[PDB]
Amino acid sequence: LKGFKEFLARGNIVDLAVAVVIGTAFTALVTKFTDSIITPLINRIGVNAQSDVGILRIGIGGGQTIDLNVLLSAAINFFLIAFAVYFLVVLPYNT
Amino acid sequence: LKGFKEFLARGNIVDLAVAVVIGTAFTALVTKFTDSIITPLINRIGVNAQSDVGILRIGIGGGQTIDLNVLLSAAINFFLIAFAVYFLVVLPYNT
Amino acid sequence: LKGFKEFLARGNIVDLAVAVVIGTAFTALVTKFTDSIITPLINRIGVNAQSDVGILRIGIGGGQTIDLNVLLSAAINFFLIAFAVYFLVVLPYNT
Amino acid sequence: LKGFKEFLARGNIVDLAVAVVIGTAFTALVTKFTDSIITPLINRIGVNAQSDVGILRIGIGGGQTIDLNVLLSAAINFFLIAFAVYFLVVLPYNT
Amino acid sequence: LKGFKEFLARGNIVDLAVAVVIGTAFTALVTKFTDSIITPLINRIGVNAQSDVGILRIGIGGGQTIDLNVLLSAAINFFLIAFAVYFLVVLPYNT
Repeated sequence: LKGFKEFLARGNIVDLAVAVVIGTAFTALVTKFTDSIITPLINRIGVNAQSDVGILRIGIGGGQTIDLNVLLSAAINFFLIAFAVYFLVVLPYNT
Repeated sequence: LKGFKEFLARGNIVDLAVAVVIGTAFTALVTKFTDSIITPLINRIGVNAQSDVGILRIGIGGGQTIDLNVLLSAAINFFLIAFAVYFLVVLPYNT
Repeated sequence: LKGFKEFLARGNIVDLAVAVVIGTAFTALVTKFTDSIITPLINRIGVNAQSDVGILRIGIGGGQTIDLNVLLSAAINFFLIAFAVYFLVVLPYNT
Repeated sequence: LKGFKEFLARGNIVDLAVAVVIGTAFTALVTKFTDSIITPLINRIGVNAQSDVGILRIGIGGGQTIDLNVLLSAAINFFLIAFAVYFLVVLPYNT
Repeated sequence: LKGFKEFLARGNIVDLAVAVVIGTAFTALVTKFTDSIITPLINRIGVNAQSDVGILRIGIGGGQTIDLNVLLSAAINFFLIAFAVYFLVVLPYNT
């Protein structure tokens, strides 16, 4: 048990490994928040995806989509991350 | 060996590259748990996702889901990462 | 709320853990900017991927694709991340 | 070329970015080893996840699987990243 | 306007968050080159999916797979992450 446990507490490895444990975790509470709740409110939009033809010589030549409104949800991803975390850092810490 | 091994041991490229190797590995364990186990208990819930009528100008007109309960399985994703790391990594360090 | 929200703010666990909240959340606005808008414009290219005849022991032995231009949309992926990170973040900081 | 190739050698960007270039790169060799070689021996466990009768008010009424295979595979996702980083990076460094 | 683009620039976040921007985007370009130029050549090899038998008592029991050269589709990006970075980022820096 010595090799793994006692090397843990040193230096910046505990400041960081658990910190990218916070970067991926919280931004999933809040991204999967965007894209499950809101991106369907952004999938009711639909006006996008003006038809496109790409004739692949391997035979995919019916049509394609140039679909824009998930870019609209890509800001719903970033902003509400940057809203769910912007509230919690400013209130107890930034002051 | 010289170009790689010698410039292996330096600086933060270990405390910081290996530390985003603890981030993914521990949060590819516990997140892959959250949806292996809990989300289909939350997907047993199901009563979510009242339909969302989005008529694409490309021609998909059946229907869409404003699909909630994987959001509920994202709080399950942020919370239960923050407890499995609160005991293995925090209880023998913070104490 | 005490042991949690006040161990919140000490050291590099705020600067680093949310900089990867900014690592994933910022690029997702601009990566998905390049994949909903551009990669479909790069699906109009379509030329690349002359077939590959490759069998498996399961048995898939019809045809493969040796497909390039998403390499040519992965490059559009790295570049505009660099442009969008250079404008809102670096242009007010490099000054 | 001066704004790019002289702001790079400053501070910790080289030690920190190339690091998360190491972080994701290395576990991309190890987590996929987990899930390509082993996770499908873990789907050879087979008997997991007795059907989960979940009533959706919206249209799915046949069954739900809650597969513990991929949790036990996530245990193969965190244990096996630990060995690959301990042998190539730590044995000549911890010594 | 102010509190955003002026608290933006302080400390290491314009390093760190843009440095993990470097960790997200660079590995993605080299890995999709690895996934699009190369997967074809690698799915021509067919080392993957050696037939296996895993009895789901929940009803997938026809034939299974144990993917071996998806391990071989992964080594190609980890090393090429370590090869594409060495020419663009390292050779004018290590000098």
